[PDB]
Amino acid sequence: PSTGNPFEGYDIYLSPYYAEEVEAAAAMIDDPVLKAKALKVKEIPTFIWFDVVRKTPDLGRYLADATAIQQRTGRKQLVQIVVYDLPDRACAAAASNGEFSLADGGMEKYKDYVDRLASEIRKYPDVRIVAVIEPDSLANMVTNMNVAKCRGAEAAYKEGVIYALRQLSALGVYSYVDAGHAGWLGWNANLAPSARLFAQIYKDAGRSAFIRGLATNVSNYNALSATTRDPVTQGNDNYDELRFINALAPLLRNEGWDAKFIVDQGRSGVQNIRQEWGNWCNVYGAGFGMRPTLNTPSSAIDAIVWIKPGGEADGTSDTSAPRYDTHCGKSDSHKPAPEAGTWFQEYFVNLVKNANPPLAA
Repeated sequence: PSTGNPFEGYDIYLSPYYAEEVEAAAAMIDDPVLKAKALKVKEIPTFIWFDVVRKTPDLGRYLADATAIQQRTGRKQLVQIVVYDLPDRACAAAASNGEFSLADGGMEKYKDYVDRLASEIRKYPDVRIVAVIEPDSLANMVTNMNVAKCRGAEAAYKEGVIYALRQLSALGVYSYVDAGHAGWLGWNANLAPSARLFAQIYKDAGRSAFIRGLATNVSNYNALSATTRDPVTQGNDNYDELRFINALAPLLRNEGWDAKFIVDQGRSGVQNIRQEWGNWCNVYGAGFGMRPTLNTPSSAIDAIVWIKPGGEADGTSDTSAPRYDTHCGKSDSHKPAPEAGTWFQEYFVNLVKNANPPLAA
């Protein structure tokens, strides 16, 4: 347990999954300046996504690796992971449809997926783990209950997240539950219902101190602190993540949860690149953003992080593909784009090019 920042005094384990993707990406880059910059990216900590159940054994391999690094160097390792396999996943979109279906034993399959993750963690208990819990799940219950799939997935999302939280907390994993972003849950009308909902999940999950708080901006592109206001944010007083967090935090406290936050800035380097705030799929000309750091602009924020690993696609732009979503066909999307989660070379090259602050060789 701990009252304070779980990232404090730890080396962050560097994703080998992402390192190999970056190394292969770098090998194909013409420009030697862009090549040397691309290579710097694998030294920047990212989160490791378990978006499919066949990846669960990889966790044991990562924990064994981090354990061996810890024993060899004497330096404490922290492994950053994402839990992302709810049944009827991403109910308002087709892009990240998911392997588990509520029509086909999805809930029980999901509990087994969590149990599999837990049994790897039990195998290697000497390394601290920070887990992001189920991006693009509960945020849907606030604003998207007009969608048939979301309405049908509600009890499953709650039960699934609560179960994930209870199993991981028992093992001393630090959890941050996904809480959308400023252009989703930051709108004044959505603030109180969000604080209510996440506080409820926190209660049902036993109020364990290992349930540290919430993760924002996962797989999105919002500024943490906007020097200049992006026009796409007009109408919303919370036009950046800091404003969103500062608006939501005191509401959470009164609802019985003094929650902390982490903020994705992995693709936040270039602002003003969206026609609508709701456009999220492979947004064209994005850049790597603010680097992971514990030097944050608020007491509520444990860390700036890179959760979504830049270069992995958000969704396919192929109109004939089963998982095609209209958001991935928009004029401000990078096209042609491959399936969600797969390597998107052209996009990564722009991320590197457009890095802000710029990447060093």
